[PDB]
Amino acid sequence: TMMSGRPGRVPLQFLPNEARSLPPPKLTDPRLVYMGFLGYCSGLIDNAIRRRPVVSAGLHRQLLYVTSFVFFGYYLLKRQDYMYALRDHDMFAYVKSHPEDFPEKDKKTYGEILEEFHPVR
Amino acid sequence: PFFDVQKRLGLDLDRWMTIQSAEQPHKIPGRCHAFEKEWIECAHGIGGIRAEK
Amino acid sequence: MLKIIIPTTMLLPMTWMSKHNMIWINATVHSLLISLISLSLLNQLGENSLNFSLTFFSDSLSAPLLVLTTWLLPLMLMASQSHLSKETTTRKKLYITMLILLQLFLIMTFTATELILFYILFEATLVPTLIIITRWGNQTERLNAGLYFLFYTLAGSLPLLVALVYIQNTTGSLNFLIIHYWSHPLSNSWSNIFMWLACIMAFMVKMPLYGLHLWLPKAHVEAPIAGSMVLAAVLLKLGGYGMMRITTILNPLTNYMAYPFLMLSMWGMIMTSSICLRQTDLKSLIAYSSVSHMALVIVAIMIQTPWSFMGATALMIAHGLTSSMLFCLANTNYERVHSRTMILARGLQTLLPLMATWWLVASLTNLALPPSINLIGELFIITASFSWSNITIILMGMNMMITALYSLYMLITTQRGKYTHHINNIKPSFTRENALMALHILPLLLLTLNPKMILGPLY
Amino acid sequence: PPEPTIRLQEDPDPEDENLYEKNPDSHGYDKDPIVDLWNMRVVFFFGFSIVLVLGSTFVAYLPDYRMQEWARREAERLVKYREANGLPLMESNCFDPNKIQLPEDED
Amino acid sequence: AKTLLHKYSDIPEGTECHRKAYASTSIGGATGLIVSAYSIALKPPASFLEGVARTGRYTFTSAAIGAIFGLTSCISAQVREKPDDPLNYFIGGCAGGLTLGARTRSYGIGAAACAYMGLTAALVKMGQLEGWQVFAEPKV
Amino acid sequence: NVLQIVRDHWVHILVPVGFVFGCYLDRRSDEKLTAFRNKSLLFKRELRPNEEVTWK
Amino acid sequence: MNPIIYTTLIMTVMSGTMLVMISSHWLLIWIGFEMNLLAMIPVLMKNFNPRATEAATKYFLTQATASMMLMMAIIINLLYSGQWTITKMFNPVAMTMMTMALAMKLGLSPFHFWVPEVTQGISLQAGLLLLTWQKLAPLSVLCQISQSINPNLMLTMAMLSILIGGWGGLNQTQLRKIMAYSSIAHMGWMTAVLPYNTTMTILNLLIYITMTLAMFMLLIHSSATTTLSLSHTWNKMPVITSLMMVTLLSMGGLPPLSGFMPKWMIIQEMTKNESIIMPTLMAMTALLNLYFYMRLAYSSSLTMFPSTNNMKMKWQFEHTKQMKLLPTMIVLSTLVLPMTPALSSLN
Amino acid sequence: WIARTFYDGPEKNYEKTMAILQIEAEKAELRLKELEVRRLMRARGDGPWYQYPTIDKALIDHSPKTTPDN
Amino acid sequence: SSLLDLIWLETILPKTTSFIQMKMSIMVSNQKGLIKLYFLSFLITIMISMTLFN
Ligand SMILES: CCCCCCCCCCCCCCCCCC(=O)OC[C@H](COP(=O)([O-])OCC(O)COP(=O)([O-])OC[C@@H](COC(=O)CCCCCCCCCCCCCCCCC)OC(=O)CCCCCCCCCCCCCCCCC)OC(=O)CCCCCCCCCCCCCCCCC
Ligand SMILES: CCCCCCCCCCCCCCCCC[C@@H](O)O[C@H](CO[C@H](O)CCCCCCCCCCCCCCC)COP(=O)(O)OCC[N+](C)(C)C
Ligand SMILES: CCCCCCCCCCCCCCCCC[C@@H](O)O[C@H](CO[C@H](O)CCCCCCCCCCCCCCC)COP(=O)(O)OCC[N+](C)(C)C
Ligand SMILES: CCCCCCCCCCCCCCCCC[C@@H](O)O[C@H](CO[C@H](O)CCCCCCCCCCCCCCC)COP(=O)(O)OCC[N+](C)(C)C
Ligand SMILES: CCCCCCCCCCCCCCCCC[C@@H](O)O[C@H](CO[C@H](O)CCCCCCCCCCCCCCC)COP(=O)(O)OCC[N+](C)(C)C
Repeated sequence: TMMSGRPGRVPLQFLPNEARSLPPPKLTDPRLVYMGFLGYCSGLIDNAIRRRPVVSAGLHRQLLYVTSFVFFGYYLLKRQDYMYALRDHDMFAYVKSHPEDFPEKDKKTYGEILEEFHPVR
Repeated sequence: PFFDVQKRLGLDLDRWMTIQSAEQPHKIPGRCHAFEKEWIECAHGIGGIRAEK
Repeated sequence: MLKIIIPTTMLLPMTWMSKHNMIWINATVHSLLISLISLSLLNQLGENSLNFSLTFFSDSLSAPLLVLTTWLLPLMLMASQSHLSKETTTRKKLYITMLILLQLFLIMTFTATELILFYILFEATLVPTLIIITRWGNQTERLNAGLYFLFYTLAGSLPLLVALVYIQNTTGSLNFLIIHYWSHPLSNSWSNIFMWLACIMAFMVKMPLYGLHLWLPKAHVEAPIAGSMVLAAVLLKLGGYGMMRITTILNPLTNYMAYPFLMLSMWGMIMTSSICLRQTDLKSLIAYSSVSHMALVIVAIMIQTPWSFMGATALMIAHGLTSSMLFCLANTNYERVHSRTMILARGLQTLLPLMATWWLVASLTNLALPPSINLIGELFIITASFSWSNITIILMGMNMMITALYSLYMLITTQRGKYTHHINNIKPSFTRENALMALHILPLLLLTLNPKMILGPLY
Repeated sequence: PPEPTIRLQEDPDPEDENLYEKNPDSHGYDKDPIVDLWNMRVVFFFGFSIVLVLGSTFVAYLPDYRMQEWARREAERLVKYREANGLPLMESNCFDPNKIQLPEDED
Repeated sequence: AKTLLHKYSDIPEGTECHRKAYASTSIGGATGLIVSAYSIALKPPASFLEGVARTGRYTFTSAAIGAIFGLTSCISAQVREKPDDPLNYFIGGCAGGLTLGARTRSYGIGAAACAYMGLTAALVKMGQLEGWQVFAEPKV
Repeated sequence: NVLQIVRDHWVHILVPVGFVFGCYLDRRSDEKLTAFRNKSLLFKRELRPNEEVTWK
Repeated sequence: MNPIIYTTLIMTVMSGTMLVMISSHWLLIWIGFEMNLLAMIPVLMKNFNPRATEAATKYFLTQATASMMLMMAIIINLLYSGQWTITKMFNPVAMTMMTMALAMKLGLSPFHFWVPEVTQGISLQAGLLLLTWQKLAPLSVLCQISQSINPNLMLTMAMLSILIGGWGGLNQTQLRKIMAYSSIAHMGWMTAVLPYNTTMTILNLLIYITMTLAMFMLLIHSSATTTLSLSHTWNKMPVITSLMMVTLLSMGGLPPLSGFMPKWMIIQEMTKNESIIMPTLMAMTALLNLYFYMRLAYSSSLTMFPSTNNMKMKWQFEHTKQMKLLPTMIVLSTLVLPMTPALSSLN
Repeated sequence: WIARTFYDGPEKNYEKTMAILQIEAEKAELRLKELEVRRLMRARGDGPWYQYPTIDKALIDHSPKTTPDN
Repeated sequence: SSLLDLIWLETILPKTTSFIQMKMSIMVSNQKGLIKLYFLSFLITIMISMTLFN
């Protein structure tokens, strides 16, 4: 799946207009919570490296780290969801337009299929 | 990798110098202008694989 | 399943914000509470499983291992309290953090509905154990041990990963449920032979198999007491759990492919039992005994019959408890004598009688005295092997005899005879040590009252 | 040889400390007697009193979700029916042969 | 290039033992010459004549190993009357390994060469039988 | 003494709160797997006069 | 040098790379490479000493040769098709010359010999820039023309690079040579997936750059260029050694760390193409990288080495300069495995 | 009492397993379908994927060129 | 104990791996820093690439 040359793709556009047709990630998305947790860990490591009280040195700095991580994570999640939606859209369209390559196989039940039996002895 | 700034902005930084059939000074034609023009018109939008075949 | 995972995660902030003199008390209390919570996964079904979500599921193979894993952490904290007393607060908190991280990885490993998620957590367990061995080990060989313990594992685990992703490219899923329901026979081909080997060798090296068992005596002798406890009790059982899970897609190729591993196990159990007879180190002896028991478990899994699987589950649980107890007893001796040589401190029954009783009970349960669950697993595996071939009884009986021999040899060398004269620093045993031994041993004798709880999903 | 025969400045290896000396009734948990006593108490209460007794009682009275009693009652009624009706107890075929379509060999 | 590959593969496995031995000797000599060129480029030992002596030694050793492998594997395939078995290539491969050990004059290197070259030869035979691709073309 | 031991014994409350949060999260994750509720061939049942869902 | 001059030279390096990545004409790509080469030399020679001058000379020679080969390939491709646009190569001989030139620019085996030499010669900041920013342009050009590359040659050079990095890092006591060989092995991992998925190449590049930035910044903070010098760091700043050890665990590809993400994905991708043997050899060879990372971790944080008396004085002082992006780099290079599917962002 | 206060009925786990199995089966079949679709697009080039650029025909100059024959 | 566990099982997997990797590392890393040899190797591999992959 190389979508770099996919037709009608604006060159440097992070989120196209059609991506607005998709449900946005919820603010309590577990991935957003993990991005906030990553920002919190960055704040703790920042306090530790500068030889400051790790948990309670700069509350404004830790808040800024968490907020920036959540902001970027929200936009990244939107782009990720949009790209997966494009992949599924293209796959379904291709299967629809090429019926001879994706045939409808015959329904067979197990009572009329012979599988070899291998005893465990 | 390739960031198509020219296409986004419509600038034409270096596209004027890529092919023989593209607006030479004083309307001087390339030696193979017709062949290149035909090959480019054949393969436009079709994509690399289909153009190759 | 998050009702167990989240409290384990909360163990970390509670540890790091604890007072300098309150870390052990709080960690022990809340670990015991987490064990009590996890004890309610034993309510299993005769139907499929306890499928909590798309990510985690519970089984009557998973639940006993999960309960044992939760129960092991408080005991490890009690055992580590003594030799880490002169340690800084930050480093004690880091040690407790390593223990909590290892528990979290094990808990998520045992549920892990996905084979890739199982692989990721199965290998994530490798890091905290390595740090514990190479950081808080006493001898200079710990580093070397860690190297062995690492590379052996990865030598088996990188092929598995390749095979794993390959399978998903052909099957389309690595979910245990879809894998089980959509299983198809594996043809007798070179490609399938190498896929079988890639699937098996990762779990085979961790049991360990007799040929690939060299890392284990090193790692156990070099590790601190908690490291030895978790290695012998839980980490060895990851291979058994993985083999039982993955052998579902390896049929009927297991019938042919199992012969070299069956021969290696049936002969190496005799070999390691005999090695135990000439051993000058307690920890090394207990490690070799563990190798013998896990050889029997490998035979059980390779035979692949209902009685084999029941016996393998019972033996894994029983060995975990017994080996942890044995390591704890040896460590109580070592913290007094600082030698770890069996012949040095002698006649300890005269000086420490209750600890001699603990030694006797641990030796009896390692010896597989009925109706202990050790013998339940032993006997089920032996019966399955007899049905597999009547000539296996020779090797099984020899293994039983040699096991009784070295167990009672270890008991008699350390507890009986005359005390060493020049050793005068042997203090009365502490309430902490006696309680540690009791908390190891009472669960075993309680489990013998309800064996079906540890007999697995084929019960 | 002007060397001191000393490779480096090192602390001497200390002698191990006895918890029974400064505190009889030491319980082997901690050098602080109060913390020691309370660590003993919490270990004993949460390990023996709570988990070991209440957990064992909980496991002993776990409801029959493995369906052993249900299976025995089903087998009892099934045997009662088959004995009375003359049917040959258990059958050799697990599935009804009429709903199996075998492949003809014709060889 | 791939000319020698076609030369070796075109011959039937159980026939034309001399032609297989010749092709294997050619491949071994080429590999030895390339290794000698690498060694000369990275490490000039002492001089022109000693260097060309080293190159000759390497080429002859590699060609002898290839000859022994090819002849032994082809003979085993012909006598066993069971073509397309990796056991024949295992036997031939470490006949070549044993000859390498004899040339180097060391029992340990001889045993290691038998192990590792028999295993490699059997693996190559398995890959030929099953169609394993070392350099896979992009399909997906 | 209240408001003093709280600053010293506050850590103890975390394990139980984590357990309650995990129970709530388990229920929340359960709520998104109801595609077959009262739809299996085995337990397809008619609703009671004052029942909305067979399980929660 | 003058800080204004240094800023101008850095911006010229970046502008050369950006000119390579935004242009569609082969001549403009060549010009971008030339501009980058021209502004790179004083940055490597910023701290004037004979070692840095030797390193700058070696780098200039290798990069100028690579540029000449690149222009040769461009001219051959123009001869066989009057095309200046970066797309298809149109000739087997022009594609081989182009792959050789880009491999020499990247440091892929067999053109790897200059990387340890230059990295050891230059300082830690110059090595940081050299091993992070200088890979963006050749890899972008390779990503553009990947459908032209002969997979045999690219895979051969990738496997050679992985093997050489693994074996060459085992013998090193200098930290800069360790970084150079790690870079060589990671380049090998990156170029083995170009024929199949350029997205995985870009993901591997991003992860490698994050880990390398964290590693170099940790090395600069605890200003050590030698293994024994790094063994003294615990007695002043043990948290730095702990972060370094976790970063080295991540660099070795151990799960659940971030460094496991690329290789895993790469292996995964290569199995979709019925390629089994090569990923297996790649992982088994990366075990060597993990081994020497573990040796460094033993020497740094897992054991405590002897110190010196004068270290006590260093206990009384704090760093005057602090790195703003070091904590973020550490967290990103350690704990982003749960965020793996975000690679669909086509990073 | 234990069943009433700590556990739920069998239908809950049964139907949760049914839903989980459906989700996983559809994911597996989608993975196979996507692999086949990717292979077809890479081989044939007629799909939206693997579209490699060709020269834009808007660059061509269509004017008299000082020589009648172009 | 001694013959198999302490010697031969040790010789086979771990010791052989250590020896092989040590020799390979010593071979690969030992370059005297002479760019003459480096560029001679470069020429050899260039001609091999031209004569081998097309
Ligand atoms: C599975 C995922 C789930 C778990 C996530 C795990 C990761 C999360 C955290 C990630 C990193 C963030 C924090 C790390 C910064 C380090 C700071 C530090 O040094 O600690 C001192 C600091 C206190 O000491 P201090 O007096 O301020 O200053 C002492 C100096 O910092 C320095 O002290 P010193 O100089 O006196 O002592 C020197 C010491 C100092 O060196 C260190 O402390 C090492 C720091 C850890 C390295 C971080 C690497 C980056 C992340 C890697 C994560 C790896 C996970 C993957 C699995 C592999 C396992 C290794 O170094 C050594 O002794 C060298 C020997 C060490 C042995 C070998 C090294 C192994 C380290 C591996 C640790 C991995 C887990 C760390 C967990 C956090 C530890 C604080 O500890 C803390 O308090 C921070 C802990 C977090 C605070 C939590 C606050 C929240 C509580 C209330 C909210 C409740 C939550 C729920 C809400 C709802 C309730 C109602
Ligand atoms: C004579 C008595 C015999 C029986 C003994 C019973 C012993 C009970 C204690 C053992 C409990 C085993 C572990 C159970 C953990 C899981 C239980 C969990 O599932 O229940 C949750 C509730 O958890 C309980 O509150 C946990 C109780 C923990 C305490 C156990 C008793 C020991 C506590 C000791 C505390 C000591 C503190 C210090 C005192 C000084 C709510 O479940 P929920 O997901 O809604 O279920 C949905 C189905 N419903 C709606 C029908 C319920
Ligand atoms: C070291 C510590 C313990 C580590 C673990 C050891 C366990 C690994 C052992 C591997 C299991 C056996 C491998 C293959 C078993 C298949 C049976 C086959 O080998 O035997 C004959 C095969 O004949 C020959 O054996 C061919 C193979 C010969 C080459 C193998 C080298 C022999 C010794 C090497 C052992 C080294 C092992 C360790 C390597 C590092 C059968 O005849 P045939 O009907 O034709 O083949 C049927 C199978 N088909 C249909 C797929 C083709
Ligand atoms: C010092 C000497 C002793 C003095 C005291 C004298 C009295 C001694 C008497 C006690 C021992 C004699 C044995 C008699 C057994 C009676 C109890 C037994 O009958 O109950 C068993 C019950 O025991 C439990 O099932 C087994 C104990 C549970 C084990 C859990 C371990 C505790 C958790 C801690 C974590 C450990 C981790 C281990 C990893 C798995 C079996 O019950 P069961 O016939 O079925 O049905 C129960 C009733 N029903 C029908 C309503 C259901
Ligand atoms: C390694 C860990 C992540 C570190 C990444 C750096 C974090 C800071 C970056 C801050 C945001 C950068 C985004 C720039 C704003 C707009 C960008 C937009 O204009 O460009 C789009 C491009 O968007 C970016 O490519 C996506 C960037 C997202 C990178 C994150 C994915 C990392 C993998 C998941 C690991 C977990 C990391 C999460 C924690 C940070 C369109 O590009 P296009 O011209 O059409 O195609 C050229 C590229 N091709 C050829 C490869 C297709």
